Amino acid sequence: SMVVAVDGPSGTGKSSVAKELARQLGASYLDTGAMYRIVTLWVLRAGVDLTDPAAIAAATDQVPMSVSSDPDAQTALLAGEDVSVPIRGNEVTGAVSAVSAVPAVRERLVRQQRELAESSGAVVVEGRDIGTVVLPDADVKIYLTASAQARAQRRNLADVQRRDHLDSTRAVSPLRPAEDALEVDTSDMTQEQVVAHLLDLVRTR
Amino acid sequence: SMVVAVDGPSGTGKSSVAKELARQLGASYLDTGAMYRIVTLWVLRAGVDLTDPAAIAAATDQVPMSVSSDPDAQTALLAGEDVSVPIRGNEVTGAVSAVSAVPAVRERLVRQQRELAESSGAVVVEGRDIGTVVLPDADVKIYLTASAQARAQRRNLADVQRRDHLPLRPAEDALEVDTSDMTQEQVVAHLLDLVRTR
Repeated sequence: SMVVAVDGPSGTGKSSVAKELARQLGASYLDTGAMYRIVTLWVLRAGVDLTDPAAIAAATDQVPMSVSSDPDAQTALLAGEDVSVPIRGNEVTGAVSAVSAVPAVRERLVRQQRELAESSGAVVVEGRDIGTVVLPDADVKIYLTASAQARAQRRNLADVQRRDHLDSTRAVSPLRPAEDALEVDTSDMTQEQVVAHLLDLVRTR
Repeated sequence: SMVVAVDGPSGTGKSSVAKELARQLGASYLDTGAMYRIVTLWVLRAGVDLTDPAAIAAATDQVPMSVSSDPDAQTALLAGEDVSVPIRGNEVTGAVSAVSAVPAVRERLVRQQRELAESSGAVVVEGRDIGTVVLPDADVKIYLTASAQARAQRRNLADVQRRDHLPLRPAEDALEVDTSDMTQEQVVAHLLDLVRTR
């Protein structure tokens, strides 16, 4: 049925907006960022050497991950343990792009996200490369964005502009919107206004 | 005074041995591996992206690290917090080589390890490249080694064979000791004899 991709950089209130959109659409929601983070957690706890992509691959064949498609019940389960809290931690934020860079890690997660998408009917799928790579035949592709200065504001600065330069420059999955994505600049919007706007965009199309 | 370097792979019980060697010599002790692990903790808690070496470099300009040279009182301090327990954790074991591979990071730490070795007098310095890179003019250089099988046996095997395959080899003037069939206290006695005779 109807697939909404929501992509863009972090610190735009992206997740909260995507979930609320889902609810308002009567639809399911999938936090794909959280899946990478669950795998990252499992890798950190296994004490795997992060400079060795082969050890990372080998240690992630059977990641006991379980996530929810309900915007009202988002638990991150790892081996039946609620890891919602640790996966948002600074250590996992540190290690997450190293773990996600591994071709074998992405390949399993891209597959899971796609099965979970079909599995869900009406669904809003949030991430970074949902419109481009994961669900390129999404019906509506939303790209949420804001100035470096507005995201710096919502965070508390110079680290967000470095992560901007790097995410543009990266060799593996650089951040860019899909050719047919609808770019919404949320610098001067509130969250409920961003929701209202995306519902209009979705309802129009 | 007298510098003793103790290098070697992991899983040989090297640390317990160098500490005791230090005690029996009346000497100071420096765990250099811990110093790398303290920096890694800091980087992890700061959430620096481990694939950005320049970010790692800038996040480590002023690491508030303090370690002891007393083999009987090893506490790892990070900004006055005792982190002896976390720096041993798996998260840190996972990230330690990515942080340590950043030249700015090694550069500061090698310098500190040399000043700490300088001001400590008679000292045993544990590491993986002490004899080759950190203290090449060390008086006695020891390199502790053991069969893939012995190291495997201590821990529990597959991840020791890979980590051996994938500076860290003994210095020219390093004395190699294969501990495969020796107990800890025999290793210590052995090293005392090497140190005493030299």
